[PDB]
Amino acid sequence: TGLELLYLGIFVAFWACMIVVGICYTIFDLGFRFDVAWFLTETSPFMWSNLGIGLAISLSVVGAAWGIYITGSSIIGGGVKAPRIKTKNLVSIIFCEAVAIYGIIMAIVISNMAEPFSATDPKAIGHRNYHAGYSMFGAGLTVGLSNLFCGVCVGIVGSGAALADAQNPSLFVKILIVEIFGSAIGLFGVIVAILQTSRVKMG
Amino acid sequence: VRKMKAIYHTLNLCNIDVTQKCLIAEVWCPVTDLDSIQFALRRGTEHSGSTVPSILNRMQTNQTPPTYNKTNKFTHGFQNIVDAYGIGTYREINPAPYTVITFPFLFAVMFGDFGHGILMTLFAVWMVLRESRILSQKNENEMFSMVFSGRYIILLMGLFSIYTGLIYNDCFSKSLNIFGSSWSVRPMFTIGNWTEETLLGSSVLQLNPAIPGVFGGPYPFGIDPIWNIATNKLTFLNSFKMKMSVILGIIHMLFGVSLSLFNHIYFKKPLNIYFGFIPEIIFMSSLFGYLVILIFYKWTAYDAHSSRNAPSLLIHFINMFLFSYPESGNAMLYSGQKGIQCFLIVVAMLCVPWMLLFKPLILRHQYLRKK
Amino acid sequence: HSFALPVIIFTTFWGLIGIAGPWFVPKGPNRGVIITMLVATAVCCYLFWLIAILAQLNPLFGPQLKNETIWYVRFLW
Amino acid sequence: ELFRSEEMTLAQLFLQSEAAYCCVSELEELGKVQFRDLNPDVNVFQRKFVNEVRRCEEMDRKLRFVEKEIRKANIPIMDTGENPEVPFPRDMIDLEA
Amino acid sequence: ILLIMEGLSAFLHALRLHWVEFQNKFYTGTGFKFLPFSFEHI
Amino acid sequence: NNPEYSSFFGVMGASSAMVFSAMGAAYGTAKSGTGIAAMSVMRPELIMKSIIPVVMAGIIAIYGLVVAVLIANSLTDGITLYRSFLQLGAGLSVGLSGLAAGFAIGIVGDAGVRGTAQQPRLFVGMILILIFAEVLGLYGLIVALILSTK
Amino acid sequence: NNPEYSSFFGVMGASSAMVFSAMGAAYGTAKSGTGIAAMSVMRPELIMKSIIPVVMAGIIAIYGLVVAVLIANSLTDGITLYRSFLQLGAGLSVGLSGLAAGFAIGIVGDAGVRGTAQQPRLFVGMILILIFAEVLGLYGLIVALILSTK
Amino acid sequence: NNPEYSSFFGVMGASSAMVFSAMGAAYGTAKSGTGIAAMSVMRPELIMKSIIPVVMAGIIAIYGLVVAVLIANSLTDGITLYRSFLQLGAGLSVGLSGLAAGFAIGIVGDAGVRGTAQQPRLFVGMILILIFAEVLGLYGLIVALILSTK
Amino acid sequence: CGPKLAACGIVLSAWGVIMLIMLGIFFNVHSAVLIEDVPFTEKDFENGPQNIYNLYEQVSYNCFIAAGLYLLLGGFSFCQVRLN
Repeated sequence: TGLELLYLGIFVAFWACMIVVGICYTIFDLGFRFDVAWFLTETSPFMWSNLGIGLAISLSVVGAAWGIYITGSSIIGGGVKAPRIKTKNLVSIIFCEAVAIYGIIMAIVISNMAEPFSATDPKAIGHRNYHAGYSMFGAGLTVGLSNLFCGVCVGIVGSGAALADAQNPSLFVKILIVEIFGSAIGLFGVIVAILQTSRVKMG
Repeated sequence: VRKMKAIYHTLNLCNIDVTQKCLIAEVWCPVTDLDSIQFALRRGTEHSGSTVPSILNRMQTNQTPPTYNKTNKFTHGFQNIVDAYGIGTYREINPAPYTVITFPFLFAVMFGDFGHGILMTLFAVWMVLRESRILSQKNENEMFSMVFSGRYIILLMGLFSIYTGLIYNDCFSKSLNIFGSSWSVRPMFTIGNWTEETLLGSSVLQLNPAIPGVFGGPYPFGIDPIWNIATNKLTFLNSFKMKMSVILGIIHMLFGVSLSLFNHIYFKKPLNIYFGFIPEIIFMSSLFGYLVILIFYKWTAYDAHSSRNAPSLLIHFINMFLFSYPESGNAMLYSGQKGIQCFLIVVAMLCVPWMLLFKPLILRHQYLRKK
Repeated sequence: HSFALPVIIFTTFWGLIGIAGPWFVPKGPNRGVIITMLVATAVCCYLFWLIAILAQLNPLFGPQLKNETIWYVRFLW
Repeated sequence: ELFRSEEMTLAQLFLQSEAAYCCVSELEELGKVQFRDLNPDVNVFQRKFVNEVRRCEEMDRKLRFVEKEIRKANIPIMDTGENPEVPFPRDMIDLEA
Repeated sequence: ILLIMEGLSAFLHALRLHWVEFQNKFYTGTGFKFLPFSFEHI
Repeated sequence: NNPEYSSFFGVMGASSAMVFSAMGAAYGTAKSGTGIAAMSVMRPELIMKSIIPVVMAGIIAIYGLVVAVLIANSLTDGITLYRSFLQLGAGLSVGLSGLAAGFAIGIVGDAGVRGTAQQPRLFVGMILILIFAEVLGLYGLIVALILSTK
Repeated sequence: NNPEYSSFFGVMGASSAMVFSAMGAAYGTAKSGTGIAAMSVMRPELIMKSIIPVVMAGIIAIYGLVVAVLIANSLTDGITLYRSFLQLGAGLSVGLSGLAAGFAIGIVGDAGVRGTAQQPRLFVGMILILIFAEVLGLYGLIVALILSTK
Repeated sequence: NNPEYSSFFGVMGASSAMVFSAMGAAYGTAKSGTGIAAMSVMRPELIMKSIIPVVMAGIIAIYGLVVAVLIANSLTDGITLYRSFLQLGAGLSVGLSGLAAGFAIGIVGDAGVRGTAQQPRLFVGMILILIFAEVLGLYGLIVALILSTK
Repeated sequence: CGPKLAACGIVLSAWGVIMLIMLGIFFNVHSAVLIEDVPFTEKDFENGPQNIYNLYEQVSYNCFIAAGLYLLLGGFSFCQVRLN
């Protein structure tokens, strides 16, 4: 409980302070400041991009990692009374790593796109470079979070399948279909991230 | 079996003292039916080998008896809903005859769509018309049995809901174009004057100013049918329905303390008739009489030309209780109104100590004298 | 004149019900309830209508209409 | 008159013991009466009419049993007319039989 | 919505106004119900 | 003349007048219904009397509707900002007072129904107790009217 | 004339009208469906009646859709900022009021299904309580329609 | 001339006076309602004494209303920023002091009622304890008038 | 079907025919209260009132036809309430 409440306090306080500021700069007519335009323009497109690339990997890796130990823990625990589980049910781990694969694929593809502008004025940087930095962030975020959720789901359902096998071997083959429906979400994340990436150029 | 079970159950309420030959029992009855029970006792002896007629004496040192009221098809529900909040004290004023209209009236003010008034009327009518059938049908539809036991009261409130829906001039978002109007035809917005504003009104929304000569004047029906279609109608309707509810509530409260005085007179108690009604009615009347007068006064004293910079009713009420009229922002309604506001609240506040303390002090003096 | 006549009509209608009721009503326990029904009906129904008509007198603002309605109310009434 | 709560009285009855069964039946048919309880000690075996009530309870159970057996046979109960009580004598024993 | 639920709503709202806001001026609502002990309850 | 954002506080008033009132009425309903459902198991008859808290939850959403409509009908692009803050104050004052009312109606509308199931005599008490919850929404409405019409 | 940013609020209104209504209708469905499943094992015959809360949660999703569609069809490339705020308010005011009705239908639907299973007489009374939940969504729709069309 | 935002803090005053007082009155009523309802079953005669904490929670909402009215009746578009902060102060002062009084009244008006049925002599003690609760709302009112009138 | 549905069909038949024929009348008399209800278009602020009158006649027929369908629901329901 307590360690969550400390974080929750920071979270609520953060939004409460934004509401105070949002009212303040509105009512004092200072609302010409904090125009989202300068934030989304004076930020470097390379920042957005590299966060995107790193998200694409790391969130996929988190989804896959949860994926792995969630099923693995069950493989081991059922495996004590049913050693047969380990060889076949390991395909869930393979699909969790496939969510990581989807990460590294999309990340490497994104990583080819960025190049230096030799510019610092927003007009000399120009629309293509901003649009690329944002699109790359979007793609990397899309695949990353989609894979994050995909891998956790695959780990959960694959754990279930492993504990089904522990009671009857035939259940594994039948139940395994749900790991596809899990894995597909990560592929959909890839597909969208490709399309978000598909028009980009930098420099 | 039912009759025997009930008889022997009731017989277990009797008593036998150490010297006693008979049984002994006591009953409450209506004073009208003290004869009826004596005839039943005489018959009860005659329906047996016994000769002694089992007669009674009236008891004198009585506790407060169980409370009763007679009922019929039109009054059964009204008494049950009174009893549902609680059974009255003996000889107390009965709310139920006032409730027979008052509850239906407030319901109809609430439920005042003309078409819904008809549909509820129809439902209650189909229950009354089918009464001889329905009394023999399934008891298991308890929902239908409950509303059937309300059928006559539901009908009465249905009728009043028609009447309110008529004054509100609305069935299902529809109004009676059978009527004339205080609104005026488009040519009247174009008398050389206002025609320029009607050319703007030939591209965008416009408000009728209700100016004389253009306006169709005072109106003899309920609400003007045009307020069904007008975009500002809800503002007009709200100004009305608030002010209505206030006056109606005030009147029912003043009737409640009048019923209190009548109850105090029925018990014939000099303290209750004095220290109850007098301070309560004066407190309420001094606030509410002025408020209702102001509500009706504005509709007489103000009109279209005065509308721009017209005062607020609620402010002239608030600044009575608070005195706090800031010599500004609202026009005063009549000469000496500031003095009237001060006087009325002072007169009401001067009533409170009599209820708060002087009645208690007389009760304390009575307990000290009863020694 | 023309506003006061409707008031007199509705005032007289509810008042005359309260007046005539006791003459029309019979003896016995139903009497006082039936008469009280007429009396309270006249009071409440008169007052509710009286407020509505008095509130309809001297309108401080007139109806607001849309452009489309303003054109059509020229011919359809 | 219904503008106020109605007038009532308490009375004390020289209830003859052999009249009492019929007296109660006539007073229950009249219905316009409420008995005061003069027996605060009343309980299943402490009451004055233990056997008569316990007989009525068993007779109700036997009635419920036979009624259910006729209902189980899908036969309608006849359901017509109104009937008086049994008189004061123990003719309820023929109903038990 | 209207004929059923807002009807029952209005019914109960006005009933409540009766039970306290009106009745509390004058009606004590404390006592014992007179019960007609009768064969009517069969 | 008047600020562009001026209507924002007005419409957030109108929304708030509803939203918080609906949250109040929702909680009030939800709690009461849960109690009613639970009690009805041994009480097939009390149901129709037991719904009373639920209706008292409903009127809170209506008090919100009154103010929300009043504000909405008095919005315009040209609104004087001062009118918009009046309307915001109104919409919060009914909205959150209705929320508070809904909390009290909920807890009362659970416990009172349970107590009435255990002891029918509680009913009158529960009525009175529930009035002192629902009146919060009314006080919210009173000030919200004063503000919106000032 | 108008700010190019300004359609953002009306769009957040169109989104909100759906999203918060969906969160509501989802929660109401989810709670009720759990209840139906946990009831059915004992009383399968009740399913065809005890489904009603889910249908009412569906109504909330519709109230969202109505306003969301209405806002979206009312948007324009240079929208008046005042109209954009009206749409935001419509969007929240249905959207969150639908959330509140979704909470209410959820809690009442789950508890009221268990109650019905344990006492079938409850079902007729439960419907009243469920309408008193679902109407909060409708009051939110009333205001949202008013704001969008004002 | 005075800053046009200045009326914002004034309406935040009137709202806070009402809202927080309603939150206090709600929690005072809710806890008291649970208490009275849970208690009633063992000693039903105690309800008409045991309502009194609820009345006190009602009085807290009245103290909020008195301030919220007085603020609202005093506002104007031209309002000097000084007076607007006074009104915010008054609003928070009564409102949160009422919330405080409502927390006390709730906890006391629960536990004291549940004690009172076990031991009736507690009742006078519970009243005396509650005086020292309800007075917090009065101190909030006292400060709130002293602020908002000067 | 069942008798409950037939009883509802009787009520909606009567109420429907009443309101729908009254609408058919209010549309055929071209009543001004119906301006917000008629599905008018920009082309009805041209040529003259004959354009709106053609629409008022068509909508008057809609309500007359719907009333005819509610007479059929009536006749059906008066059979079903006896048959079920």
